[PDB]
Amino acid sequence: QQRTSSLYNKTRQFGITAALIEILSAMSSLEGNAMKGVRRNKFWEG
Amino acid sequence: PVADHKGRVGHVSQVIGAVVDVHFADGVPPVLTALDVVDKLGRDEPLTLEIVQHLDAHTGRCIAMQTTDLLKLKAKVVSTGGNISVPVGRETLGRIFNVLGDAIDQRGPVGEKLRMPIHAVAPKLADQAAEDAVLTTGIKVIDLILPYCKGGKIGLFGGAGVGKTVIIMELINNVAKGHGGFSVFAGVGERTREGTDLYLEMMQSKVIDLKGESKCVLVYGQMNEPPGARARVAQSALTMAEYFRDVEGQDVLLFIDNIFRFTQANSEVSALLGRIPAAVGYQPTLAEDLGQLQERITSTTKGSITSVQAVYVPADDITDPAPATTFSHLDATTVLDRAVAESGIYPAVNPLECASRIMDPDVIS
Amino acid sequence: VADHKGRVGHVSQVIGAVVDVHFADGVPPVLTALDVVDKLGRDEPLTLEIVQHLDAHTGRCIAMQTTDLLKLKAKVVSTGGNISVPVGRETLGRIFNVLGDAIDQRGPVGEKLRMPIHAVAPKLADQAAEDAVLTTGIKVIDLILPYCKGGKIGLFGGAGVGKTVIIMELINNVAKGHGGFSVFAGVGERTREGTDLYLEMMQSKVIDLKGESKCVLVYGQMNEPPGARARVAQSALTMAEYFRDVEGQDVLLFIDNIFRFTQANSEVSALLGRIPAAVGYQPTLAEDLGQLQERITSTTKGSITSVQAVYVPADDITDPAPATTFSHLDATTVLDRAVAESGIYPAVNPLECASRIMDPDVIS
Amino acid sequence: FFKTTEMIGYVHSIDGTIATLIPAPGNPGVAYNTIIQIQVSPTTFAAGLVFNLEKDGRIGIILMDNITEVQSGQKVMATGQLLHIPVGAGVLGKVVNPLGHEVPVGSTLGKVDTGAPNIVSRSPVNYNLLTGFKAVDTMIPIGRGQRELIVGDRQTGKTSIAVSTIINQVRINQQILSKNAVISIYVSIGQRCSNVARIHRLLQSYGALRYTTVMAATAAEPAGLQYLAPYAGVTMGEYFMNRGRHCLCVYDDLSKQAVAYRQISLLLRRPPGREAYPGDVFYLHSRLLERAAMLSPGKGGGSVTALPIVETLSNDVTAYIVTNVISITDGQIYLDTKLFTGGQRPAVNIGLSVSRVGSSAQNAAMKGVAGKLKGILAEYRKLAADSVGGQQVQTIPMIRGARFVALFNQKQPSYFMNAIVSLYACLNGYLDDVKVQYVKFYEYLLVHRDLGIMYGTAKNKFFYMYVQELNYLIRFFTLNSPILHGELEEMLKQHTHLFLQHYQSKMNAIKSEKDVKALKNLLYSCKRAV
Amino acid sequence: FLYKAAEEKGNFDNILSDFQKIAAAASKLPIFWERTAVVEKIPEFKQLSEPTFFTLVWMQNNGMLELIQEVAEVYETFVNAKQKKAVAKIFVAPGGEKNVEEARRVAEELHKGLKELADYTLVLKTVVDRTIVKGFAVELAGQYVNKAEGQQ
Amino acid sequence: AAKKYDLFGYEVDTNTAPWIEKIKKCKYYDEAGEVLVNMNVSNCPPDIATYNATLQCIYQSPSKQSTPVDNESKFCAMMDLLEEMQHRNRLKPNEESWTWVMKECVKSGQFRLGYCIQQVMETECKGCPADLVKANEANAQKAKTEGKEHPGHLSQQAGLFDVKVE
Ligand SMILES: Nc1ncnc2c1ncn2[C@@H]1O[C@H](COP(=O)(O)OP(=O)(O)OP(=O)(O)O)[C@@H](O)[C@H]1O
Ligand SMILES: Nc1ncnc2c1ncn2[C@@H]1O[C@H](COP(=O)(O)OP(=O)(O)O)[C@@H](O)[C@H]1O
Ligand SMILES: [Mg+2]
Ligand SMILES: [Mg+2]
Repeated sequence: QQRTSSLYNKTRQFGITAALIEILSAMSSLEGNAMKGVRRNKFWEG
Repeated sequence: PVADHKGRVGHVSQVIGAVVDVHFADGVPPVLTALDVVDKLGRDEPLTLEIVQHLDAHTGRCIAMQTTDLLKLKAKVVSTGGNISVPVGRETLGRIFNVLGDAIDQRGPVGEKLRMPIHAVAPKLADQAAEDAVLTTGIKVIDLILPYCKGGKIGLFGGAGVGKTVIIMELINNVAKGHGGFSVFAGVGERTREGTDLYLEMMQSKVIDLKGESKCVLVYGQMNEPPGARARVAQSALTMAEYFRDVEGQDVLLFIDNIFRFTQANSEVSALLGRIPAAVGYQPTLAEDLGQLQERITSTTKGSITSVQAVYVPADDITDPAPATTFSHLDATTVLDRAVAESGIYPAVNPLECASRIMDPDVIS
Repeated sequence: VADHKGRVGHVSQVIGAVVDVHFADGVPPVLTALDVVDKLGRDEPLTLEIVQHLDAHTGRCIAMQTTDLLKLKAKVVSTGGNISVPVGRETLGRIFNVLGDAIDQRGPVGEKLRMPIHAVAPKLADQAAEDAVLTTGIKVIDLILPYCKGGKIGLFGGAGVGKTVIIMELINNVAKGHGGFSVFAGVGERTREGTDLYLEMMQSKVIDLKGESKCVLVYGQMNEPPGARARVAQSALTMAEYFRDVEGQDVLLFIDNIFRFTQANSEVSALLGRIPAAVGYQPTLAEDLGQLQERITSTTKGSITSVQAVYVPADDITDPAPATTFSHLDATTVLDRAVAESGIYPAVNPLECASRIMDPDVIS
Repeated sequence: FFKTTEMIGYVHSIDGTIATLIPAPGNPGVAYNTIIQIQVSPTTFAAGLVFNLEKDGRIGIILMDNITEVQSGQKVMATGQLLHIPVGAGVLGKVVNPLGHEVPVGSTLGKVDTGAPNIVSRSPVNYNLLTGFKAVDTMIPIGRGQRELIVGDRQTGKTSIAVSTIINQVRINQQILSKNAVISIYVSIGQRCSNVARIHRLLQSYGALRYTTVMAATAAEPAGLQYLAPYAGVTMGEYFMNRGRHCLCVYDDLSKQAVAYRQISLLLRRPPGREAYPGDVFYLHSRLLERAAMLSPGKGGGSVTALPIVETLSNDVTAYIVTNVISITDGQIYLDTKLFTGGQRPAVNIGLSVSRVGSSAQNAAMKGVAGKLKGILAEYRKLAADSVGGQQVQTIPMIRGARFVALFNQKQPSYFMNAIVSLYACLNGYLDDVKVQYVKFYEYLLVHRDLGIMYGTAKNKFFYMYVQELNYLIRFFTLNSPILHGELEEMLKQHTHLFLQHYQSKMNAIKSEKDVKALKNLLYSCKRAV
Repeated sequence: FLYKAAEEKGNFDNILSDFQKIAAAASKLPIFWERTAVVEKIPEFKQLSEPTFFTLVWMQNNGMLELIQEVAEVYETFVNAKQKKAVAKIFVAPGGEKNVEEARRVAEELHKGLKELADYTLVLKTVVDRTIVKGFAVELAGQYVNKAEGQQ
Repeated sequence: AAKKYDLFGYEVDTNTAPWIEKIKKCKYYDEAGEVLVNMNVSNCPPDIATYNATLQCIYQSPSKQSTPVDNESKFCAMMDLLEEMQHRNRLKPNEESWTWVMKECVKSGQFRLGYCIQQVMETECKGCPADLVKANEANAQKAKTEGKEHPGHLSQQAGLFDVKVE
């Protein structure tokens, strides 16, 4: 019973972490595919 | 009346999978609007799109009821003047349709005197009917533990290899043949072979009488079809049933197999539309998206609808958000167990997990 | 720009409790406190705490109250420093919030001084030169799990075991013996329980309205936002540090709980957008807990013992928050309902109890 | 003198039930968490709530109605005020939306978002609140100003518990003054309009609509509406609470509210967390529930009782929302599917159910009875734990515990007088010779009817069951008092002797194919009657 | 940037003329020109003012060529504020702006009510609103008056 | 004469004469309950005299409201008020309240409740009024003579299978 409880705790922790990682990866994709901003540089400086 | 946006012209701007962006100089059409691609593109079939979002006053984002093959940028698209419409009436009896409502049985033109949009507002609270009448399915466990209610909602929750489709066919044979009201079947995201077998069985049973008068209609959007069709086919069939309920005043049967494919299809496109995944990978709007359809599926004062929906539980994990949400939008639930199926018991039904609303002495004996 | 007091800024972005502020003269330093001077028909004052700098003029801040009825370009005034809290014996027998404002409606504090919330922890040279023992006056605690001055005591146990009784007895014994006041900090705790605790303290006279009061109270309730729930503990610790240094005493800082503080910091990190670490706790968990615990130590001037109530989610001590809390804890105190049912008070399980100064090196 | 409305900008993007707004150049601007109207038509408007304010000037809006009528480029106006909803005695017996609109069926304004009372404005919880269920009233005390969770699984009677609790107060409200009457506010979220209609019909049949109101946010409604409903309900309760009256706010259920908030946040691109629920979920629930309190005597003496409902999937109580709500609330009532199927309806699991408030919320007589009942049940559980695989020994604690368990079964709420009388009889052992399967019939005969009058053996004067007004006398004076103790004991002795002499003897003597079936039907009818 | 450049010379109407030229050029240009357009190679824009051409080149380099309309609107707002002109938007049914006397008098009343605009001079700008079939609406400094009716 | 401090030590207003006058001037005792609520809001806690005035208003009032209310009972209302006074305010009822209760019981004709109140008065107060006791006895004897001593379905004889359990 003690071993099963330890495995259960480990599994819940891993599941939570994996779900968070997946969601964060999706958010990173979406945001980084739109991160932008005007650049104040010399475009004429060719 | 005529919508001001009918005939409005737009150009394709961005294409990603089943998601396409359309820019209209005059102005983006209304949400849920239906558009058709005019350019030939060498496609063997026409290309149809449905709008689901607006990115600006002139730009919109749409999904495709069909494949996006041979699609270029700047492609010309024209509004249809309204949402996707499907034929309604007794003229559709004993006929097979798709998401777009075009006959696919190769059995000749269909005489349509009225087309109704797929999207409709759900009945309000006051338009509900209080009917408590048991239904006899000819099955001991179902009639005993979780009796069904006429005009009510039934779910068959199960995994794979448990007998949801078999039970649906058995109920069809037991009831729909003798039921005075008509029937509507929704083959959503399932096996075309099973659909064909069901059609043959109906023809044998004379439910679909080509020479005479039929009693059932079929709408088939299967796994081969893209997610847009797999999502809107159920709503099209529901519109048919709503017409039969309101404009006629019948007690219509509505079988669906399987609803889970609707949510799966919406999740397939959530991220592309630009919506973050929520849980298990399902789209955040799952609750509202399923609730709208479930509420539209209900009995009203005019007519009555008895709905039976098959529900797929991934990995036999009932805790999945889609089944969890579906549980609350039903009157009766029949849960299937793989262990019971393995033990040779068929139908594999777990009465402990089964439930029913009409299991009160006031309604039943 | 050394003295930024009175600096004016305009609100530029609002999302939830996160507010962006633009200053023409340059953003103030980190942890600075700002106040919304504009009249927005708000029933309560609005104050913000700076946590990040987006650019030279733009700074990100977290609100200690709801951001309702807040418009863009609203005026904001700096307070000239970190959040300030009153100190002294005037606070005795009084209830405070994070902002150092009394909510007991029992007249002005009359404080003679105010101190910042965020203060660096005592240096190595300022640490106590010898390990000591705290005489609680209770046989079990002082025998089996003796406490160490400047240490941390992790208290495990819910209701029905007289946790409040033990706390009040500890405060009374400390005052009767070592002669040091007490500071209680309710972080993310039930308002009903806080009210009951205040009433019991007034009944016991540890907090006497008409007489001497041995305890100060600071309450950031669950209704309060995460920023306040986090900073209330730092305010109480600031008061305790003032007592330790200025008055050279042996103070007791009771915290209920520390898990709520950790949860509030995690919520703050999520709002700021930092990607959560394992389970979902903020990556800065250890640093945040250290910046509080290290401030609790025995100095050459005085001592600040701490008694922190711990809640273990899922009954898993393996969880990162309780694990990190234990890494800082010095001693443990367990309460079991079976002991109370049998009829032994205080209900303590000495077998499960433990301490680190249970060595002849310090004790006899 | 025209009807001027501040225009702020146009609609830029539409994503489901939310939207984004672009302000017109040089405009006054709008505040946070305020209400706006989208001019779909020159005479029609759609309601929206502000939720984000970007640096660029764009705004995030949550729609509430007429979503299908919304299109990009439409005009927008701002009310400039928070959300205020109608409140007063003119709302009772009605179904209303969170926005205050009345839903067709076949006094002042109150803010939805208001701060909770401070420390000094509260008082200890003493006044009892009766759900009509013996198990709840004895083992899990509920006091006004308390926040007691109802955690269960699908199809366990969670909503039925709250409905019966509301109904049980109708008789009390009819009898006692309106000052101490309880006003009920039932909130339905993400549920079926059909279920809402059934609940309304049940309340109308039982006459509870007079003191009850319903706040509906049924599915097919926007997530913003579902997310706003509970705060509107709490405001409606606070209206009475600040006016020295007692309210009971029922939520069904917070799970769908959390889902809606998650959906809104993810659509609006806010940082998520565990299970994708943002970090503000705990604060949301805390500020929703802390508004329930027992106000101090100087503040009016009013109270608000919270009975939120939560569903756990396969007994997964470790979920984020369930953990948060359990930690927030002042105790929980746990429903068990095992017991529900086994027949214990309600299926309360005492071990998993607790009331942090304690016995201070019980009445004096109920307090005294529970003081012994709790220990008796504990002993019975301890013995049953060892009795799994061995013959039982019929001791007094086991017998009394079994009889109490049988009594706890019930369908409708039980009046305080009958409940306390039956519990006292079982505690003092007048049922020790009664059969477990016949306890329900015994109680039915004792409560609904009488045997002393029927058999001409009446000797008491004032202690008779049919005098329902003795409930307040019992509340004032404990049963263990010389005033009523003798009469109660005499009546119980007479009833027990008559039952054992006449009815139980016949029951044991039944030997037939039809008499047994009739007895079974009678027993079940009594069980689900009392 | 455009406002500062125009202020350096004291002339602003040239910017609006350049914006009108740009609108005409965009109308003449093919679909989705801005996606791959080069302002230098575009012949029409070669006749624009130096500040306008510089801003167009900057937006081309950043890829933000779709903001010309909003930039022009903001520049016009700045010019109107500098010149002390308050523009009122008259939303009229699609087709027919003859019925503008009522809108003008309503705008005058609103201007009188708005004491902050006393220095500024009232101007009118007509815009077609497909939503309304009859009547008109008036907006001024955020103050919106509805006097129009839609389809039933 | 002497200040009274609340739970938190704040004083309260002991001047309740205007509220007593309002209660006496009320018509329906629900209005008196509203007056008590207003007193609680205004921090003027009711006293024994106020509760007795409320009981008198209940006794002398026509009904609970202008419109009839099902299953209304002056006795139940007064008992609830007494419970609130004794338990949630720590105030012992005086003989005046019990006399009012007995008068209400006699007026209603509830002889059993009259007997119970008589016993309570004998136990706590210094006996029950002879006039009220005699009136209660006369009402009981009248009911006995007329045949309304006890309900009818209770007297009705029912066997094991005859009880019509609904
Ligand atoms: N005390 C009871 N005794 C017997 N049956 C009961 C009792 N309480 C509820 N029921 C029955 O249990 C069934 C489910 O009730 P209810 O809808 O309240 O449960 P639930 O847990 O809220 O389920 P759901 O998820 O559908 O809301 C109904 O048929 C109801 O009549
Ligand atoms: N009534 C039945 N008797 C015996 N086996 C059955 C019965 N119904 C289903 N099955 C078993 O299950 C299979 C059909 O499962 P099905 O309902 O089609 O699955 P799914 O729900 O995944 O579509 C059959 O091939 C058979 O093995
Ligand atoms: Mg199948
Ligand atoms: Mg329910």
